[PDB]
Amino acid sequence: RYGLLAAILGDKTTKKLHEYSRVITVDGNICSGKNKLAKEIAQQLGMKHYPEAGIQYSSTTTGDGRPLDIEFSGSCSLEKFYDDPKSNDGNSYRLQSWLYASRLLQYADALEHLLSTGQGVVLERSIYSDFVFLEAMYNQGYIRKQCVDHYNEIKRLTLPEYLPPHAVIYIDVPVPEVQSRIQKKGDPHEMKVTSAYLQDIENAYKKTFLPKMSEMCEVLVYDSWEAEDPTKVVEDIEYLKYNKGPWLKQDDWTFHYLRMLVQDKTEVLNYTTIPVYLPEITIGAHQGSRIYNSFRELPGRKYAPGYNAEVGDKWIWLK
Amino acid sequence: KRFFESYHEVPDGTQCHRKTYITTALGGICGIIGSAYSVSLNPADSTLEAVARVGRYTFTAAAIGAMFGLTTCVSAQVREKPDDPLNYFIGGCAGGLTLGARTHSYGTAAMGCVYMGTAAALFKIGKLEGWELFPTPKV
Amino acid sequence: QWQEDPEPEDENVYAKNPDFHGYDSDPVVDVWNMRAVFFFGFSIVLVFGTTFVAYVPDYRMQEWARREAERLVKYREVNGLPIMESNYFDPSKIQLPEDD
Amino acid sequence: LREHWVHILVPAGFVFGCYLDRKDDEKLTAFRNKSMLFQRELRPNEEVTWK
Amino acid sequence: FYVREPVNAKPNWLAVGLSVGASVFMWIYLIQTHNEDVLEYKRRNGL
Amino acid sequence: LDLIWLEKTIPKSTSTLHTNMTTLTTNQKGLIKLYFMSFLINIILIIILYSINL
Amino acid sequence: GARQWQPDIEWAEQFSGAVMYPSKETAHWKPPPWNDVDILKE
Amino acid sequence: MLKIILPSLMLLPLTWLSSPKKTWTNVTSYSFLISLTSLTLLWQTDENYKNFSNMFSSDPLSTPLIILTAWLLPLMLMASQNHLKKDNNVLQKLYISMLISLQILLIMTFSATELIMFYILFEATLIPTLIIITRWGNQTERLNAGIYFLFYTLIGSIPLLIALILIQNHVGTLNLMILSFTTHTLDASWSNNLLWLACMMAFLIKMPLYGVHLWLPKAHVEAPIAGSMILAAILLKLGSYGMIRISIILDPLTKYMAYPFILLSLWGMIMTSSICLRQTDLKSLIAYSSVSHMALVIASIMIQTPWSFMGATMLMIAHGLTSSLLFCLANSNYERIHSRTMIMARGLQMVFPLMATWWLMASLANLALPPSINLMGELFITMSLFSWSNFTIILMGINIIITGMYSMYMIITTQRGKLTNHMINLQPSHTRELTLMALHMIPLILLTTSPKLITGLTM
Amino acid sequence: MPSTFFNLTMAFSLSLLGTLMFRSHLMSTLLCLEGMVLSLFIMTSVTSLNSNSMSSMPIPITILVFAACEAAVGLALLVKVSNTYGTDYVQNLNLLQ
Amino acid sequence: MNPITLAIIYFTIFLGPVITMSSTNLMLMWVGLEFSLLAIIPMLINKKNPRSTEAATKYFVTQATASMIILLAIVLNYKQLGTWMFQQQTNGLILNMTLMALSMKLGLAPFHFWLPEVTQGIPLHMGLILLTWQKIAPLSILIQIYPLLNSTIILMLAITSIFMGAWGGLNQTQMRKIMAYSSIAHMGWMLAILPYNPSLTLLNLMIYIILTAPMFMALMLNNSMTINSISLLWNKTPAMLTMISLMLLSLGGLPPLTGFLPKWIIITELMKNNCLIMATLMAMMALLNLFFYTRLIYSTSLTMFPTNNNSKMMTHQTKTKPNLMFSTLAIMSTMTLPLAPQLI
Ligand SMILES: CCCCCCCCCCCCCCCCCC(=O)OC[C@H](COP(=O)(O)OCCN)OC(=O)CCCCCCCCCCCCCCCCC
Ligand SMILES: Nc1ncnc2c1ncn2[C@@H]1O[C@H](COP(=O)(O)OP(=O)(O)O)[C@@H](O)[C@H]1O
Repeated sequence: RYGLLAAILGDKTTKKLHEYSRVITVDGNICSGKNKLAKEIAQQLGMKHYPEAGIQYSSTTTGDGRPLDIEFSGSCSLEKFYDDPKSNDGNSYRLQSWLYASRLLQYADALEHLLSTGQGVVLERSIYSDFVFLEAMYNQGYIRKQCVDHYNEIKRLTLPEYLPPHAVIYIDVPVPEVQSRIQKKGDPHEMKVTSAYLQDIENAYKKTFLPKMSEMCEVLVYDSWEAEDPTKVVEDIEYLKYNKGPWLKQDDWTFHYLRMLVQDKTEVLNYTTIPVYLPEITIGAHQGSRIYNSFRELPGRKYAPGYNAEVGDKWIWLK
Repeated sequence: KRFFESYHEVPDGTQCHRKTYITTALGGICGIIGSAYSVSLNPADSTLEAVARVGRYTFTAAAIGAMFGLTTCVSAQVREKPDDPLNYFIGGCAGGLTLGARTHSYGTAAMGCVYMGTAAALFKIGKLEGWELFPTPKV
Repeated sequence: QWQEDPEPEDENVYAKNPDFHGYDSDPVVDVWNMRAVFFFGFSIVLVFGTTFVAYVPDYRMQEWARREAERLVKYREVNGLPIMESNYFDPSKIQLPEDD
Repeated sequence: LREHWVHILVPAGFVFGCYLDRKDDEKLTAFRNKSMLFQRELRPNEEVTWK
Repeated sequence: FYVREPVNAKPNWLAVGLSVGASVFMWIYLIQTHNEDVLEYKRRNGL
Repeated sequence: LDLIWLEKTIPKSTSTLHTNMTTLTTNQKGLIKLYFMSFLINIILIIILYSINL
Repeated sequence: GARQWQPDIEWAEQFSGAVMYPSKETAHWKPPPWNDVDILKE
Repeated sequence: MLKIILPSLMLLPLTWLSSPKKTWTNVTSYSFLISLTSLTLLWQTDENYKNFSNMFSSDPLSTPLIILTAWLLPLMLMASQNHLKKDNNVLQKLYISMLISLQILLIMTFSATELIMFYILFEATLIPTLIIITRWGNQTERLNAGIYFLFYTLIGSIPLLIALILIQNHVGTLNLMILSFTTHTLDASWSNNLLWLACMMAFLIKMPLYGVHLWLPKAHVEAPIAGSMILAAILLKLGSYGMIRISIILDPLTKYMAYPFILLSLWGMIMTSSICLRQTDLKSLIAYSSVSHMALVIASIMIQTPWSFMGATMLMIAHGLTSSLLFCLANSNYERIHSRTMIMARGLQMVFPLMATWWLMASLANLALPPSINLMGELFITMSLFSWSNFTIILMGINIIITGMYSMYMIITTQRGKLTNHMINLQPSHTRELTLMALHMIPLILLTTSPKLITGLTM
Repeated sequence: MPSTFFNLTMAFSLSLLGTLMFRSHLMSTLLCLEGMVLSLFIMTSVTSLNSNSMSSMPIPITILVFAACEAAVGLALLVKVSNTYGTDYVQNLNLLQ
Repeated sequence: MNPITLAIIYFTIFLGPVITMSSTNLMLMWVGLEFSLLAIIPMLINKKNPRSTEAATKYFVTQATASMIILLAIVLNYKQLGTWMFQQQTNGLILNMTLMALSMKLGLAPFHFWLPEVTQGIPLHMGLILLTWQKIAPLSILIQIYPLLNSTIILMLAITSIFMGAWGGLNQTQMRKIMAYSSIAHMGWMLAILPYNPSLTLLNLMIYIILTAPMFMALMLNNSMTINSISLLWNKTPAMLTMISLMLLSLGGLPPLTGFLPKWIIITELMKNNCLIMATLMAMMALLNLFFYTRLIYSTSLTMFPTNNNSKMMTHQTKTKPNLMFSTLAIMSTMTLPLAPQLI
């Protein structure tokens, strides 16, 4: 694995970086046709387009990559999020906390690809933009105040270490038009979502996310019309100058340490498991032991990658 | 230092005055040292407040010193048996009680009595059996 | 509230496996976990053990001493010696502190 | 010795055990026959009293 | 398989040969040392 | 005599004696001046321990 | 039908706090930030 | 004695290597035979103790126990196959191994020549026991119970460590054989009067004395059945075995330094026996029964008359077997009832006919019915105690009357009276439950036929 | 010399009492700390000079060279502190409590 | 760190103790101590968090004044004996200074306040070096001069440390500080036998190093500075729960494990030398150390604390492995007791 040995002997990120190599996130409301833009921009500069973080994004990330059972993936339902807001069990907060962990894994995987291959990164919504969902959830009855504090504490502990998005794109369509966009896409859980809740999501971006990041990175606001025109947006990205931002000080000997972090997923989310016992987050020892003693028995997961024979690994007796 | 040692030279139960004086001093000395650490760390709020604490600790310690000395000497006098851990225990017993009072707690007097007295008794035994503390390396 | 499992009930292992012997849920392991426990437990420890322990010979010499007494009592009585003399270590061997 | 290699673990311990306990004797063999109560003289064609 | 392949799937064949080969050098030096030692002991003393 | 008197005396008391002793020894401001002074006191006492037992 | 009692949240709570046996004042003490970095600034 | 031990160690490899489904039978079947090899030590056709080798010895006092220590591992593993059958297949193999190490360690401790070998192995047995009690303990309070079991033994243990290193310097070897054939006569100083207390106190603590016995009621309450069997049958007796081998030295002081303990024990015997009379938890009552019947033992290992000692050896082996039997049947009621309360579960004989016969015989062993080694034991300690002072019969006479009352009350309010209306219906008795009992009592019947084997060193 | 050697030694103890009794600014301490190194340097040089022990003069200077860097490290910590608090008072160094 | 700087520093942090040990001219022993002081300070502030600057500024002042006191002892000796090194004739006060000073750098007894605080603000890694490769240097200087030091003081610093360490540890819940406190305690035993049998100090140290180095690489495997954090070990990595259990009970003196030997032979040597007063009190409060060790045992192993849902996410990802050293130093430490005779 990458180490100071490799750094000492060549393997420097600096010499692998090029103009097209940046961390570009595109953030929008629940429905901004964001997906297309990203894949489009991705297609433009060959940028590895990372999909929006999912409940089982981590399982697709690890081992076989087949989707995990819900309880193995933290028992989070976006579906139940919508049909049962302010639920007794709090699936909505557990959904949000797992989502933050998933993008933490996605952002870290993205940074690892960026510093190793040197190909730039498009990851849709980012950890920085995740807060808008929680702000809106606390604005209504979805989450209580402490729940907010617990997310903020995890965010303050883990997000600063990772370097900021080079530029952020904002595909904005008004509160009413996204709900009609919602109305025609087929899922019924997305439908019937609060107009005021959608109001709080985009308002939270405009009030906090874009100004905040307006110095940390090159924010590119785009209206819907500019959108659906990947060519134009792509053009503008190729147009902005990547100057302002903390990325300027990343010398090779500084990148090495950041790389070795993202290279270690177990650390990336080390502070995501901090022992703060808010009730929704708590596994519980008896349920948690069963869930672990069950997730660990899945084929290829009992032992470390390369050593479990079930999936067809061989040479274990000499590894 | 020739002083403190004197306590041991004269047979126990005899010349209680000297005994009580010496014991009172040792306690008081400990009081000063104890107050000092208590003031250096966990400081006070005003110089006077701390001077008071020094006094409080010094007196309390001086008291435990006195009663220990007095009780042990007298217990031996009245009992007429000079060499007996019990004399000291009664003394340590008393000493603890003074500490308990100064701290205004019956419970402390309990632990104080038992623990303190036992310790003093062991001192007597130690002297009687010639136990050596902090010994030079003789391997 | 935090997440934890709902109380697990204890199964009536006697509902299935109506021949349950108390060792394990699946029937063959049970049968073979009593056919080997009654056997190694009772059949060759309580039986072979008691046989061997019963046949330990003259344990702690108490079968030897009821004869040695008999020939000593036979010998001492016929030769007129006291059956249990009153000093064991002979007085001659002892070198008592002379002065005291 | 297949699928029966876990039944011959304990038994084997016994043998090894007996191998050591009869080896301890070999070490503690002074006073082999030099004890007072049991100091017989070697019977013809017998190497040592107790082995 | 795995989306992210293991780094250990096919053996580090160097790690075998310096692990196996090292141990066989240990023994051949160790057993040598003993018999050699026994001799030195015998000759240095009576036998 | 069982429960309270034989549990308050031997098992519980020893529990309390320590608990209280840790509370005083570990309640420290964290300020360096205080701590350091204590180093001063120590030097003084050790200077004496040698002096009087010269 | 048995659940050896595994510790609940409350049993866990005590072990939090910057001192196990909190004193009257030391009770005020607050656990140090997990990141080992503090918020103070001015 | 490395067949009683090496084959034992190999059990550990078998519990781990063996199949999850077959792990239980390989381990239980093999240690039954391990007990059969243990029986060979009983072949003493002469008085000379059997010094197997430098470190390992077995004399009349240890031999009756080594066999019991080997015997209970099979039983312990049979009584814990139910609870611990809900585990993950690696928690079991840990519990089985923990039980295996206890007798490996206990077999060695009872079969150890060097007294400090006793100490290292003596205090090691706490590690396996604390894990068995704390990790698998059902109640919320086992963390507490574990603390009590570790500290009371540990605070007693370090004084013994200092004392034994002390005698090694004073005499020059801690070898029980030599220490016996050498002149170690304490000199009744004030210091020696402390040495004696240092050596005996650690042993007196795990042998619950009236003053320090609170650890045992708390420990057996939340301990799993296998841990409670081990604590009552072998663990507490470690303290007695120690007092027999350590008082060979410190010969003069115990003549006058024992009064304090003797009186603590005999008055303790009465009060511990009496509180059994109104205690709602059955496991609680058996535990205090264990304290009282062990208070008799510390009052015979201190009077130090030949009869006391073998009264002690008789009672320790006998009470060990009886107590487990009581703790084992208490568990069978606990698992179906799901509560330790004595008042619930009334009338069981009506629904569990045989377990009640086992309950009756266990209680008759608990009280002193005469054709039992249990009575021979008490009859002998009683005799010597009477010799020490004729008045002792009064206190050892209030205990006999109380012991009869609580022993029968356990039978009268648990196994007689009208049946409880409808507790969770009580499933019939497994054959394992009944054998685990039969395995305890059939040896109690066989030993009573020839008491000579468990008579101690004295006789 | 015997007389003087006393003054220097007490100078080191007066400097000792100084560094072991802080008051506000740290730079004072570090400064005091240096007062000792001067007293040690002076005493080492003095005895070496009146023992005519020239083989040892290297030491009086090695003492200063190591002491200078030691102080360099000390001041960089000091600058680091009045960059994080900007007041350099031993008073605010209490987060570790 | 520019890898070059990393090398220079690390070399100094390593040349620092080595010069001390190898040289006999005390002066050269002092600069060995001086380097160690200079090399450790850069690493201590690597995060450069506000807590860190506090740590280093304390460590440095405590280390610096002690270094100056050690130099004063060498300077004074130079005038009481022309030699640059302590000798039979050395004035008693000259040696006592060296004991106090060196007991400050090692942080024993009434000077035990800096260590717990610097152990709290430095990373787990630099915590190990600050606890174990920085104790070798000063101890070397003491072990060399043992014939001449005072039996009384050492014992007082020894006993005090044992008590302070134990009592301090009972209350602490931060792991870094629990270890800092343990080190104070073990350091105490070590300095107790120095006047009598230095060779045992070197055993009570190695065993402490072979015990603490695995224990800390355990704390950082999951980088848990909280007991609550180490308690969820069962979910993050279940196997280390078994050995973490034995190593911590080994750190305290419980008899089957390797940890008993250092306490056992130190007690045997002190009783051989007749300190049956001192040895007894030390062993007794030594038992207090195990109480806080077992309280941690409870939280981490014997009882399973509740975990957060995101812990399932960290399980998914492959856990970066613990270096081999953990194993080799966990076993050689948890169970070597059967081989004690050859160790001593
Ligand atoms: C002198 C005797 C000293 C004491 C010996 C007996 C105690 C040994 C130490 C036990 C300390 C820990 C107690 C609590 C352990 C909890 C273990 C647990 O919770 O299970 C999970 C753990 C790891 O799990 P994993 O192997 O990855 O797979 C299963 C995933 N659920 O599962 C595991 O950890 C499995 C491996 C556990 C270690 C096996 C040890 C077996 C027992 C060793 C006995 C040695 C006896 C030596 C006798 C010497 C006599 C001279
Ligand atoms: N933190 C969050 N909390 C709740 N829902 C979220 C969060 N992050 C993303 N989502 C979900 O993502 C959905 C939007 O994704 P969508 O735009 O459909 O993906 P695509 O980019 O493929 O079109 C929303 O319905 C929203 O519920």
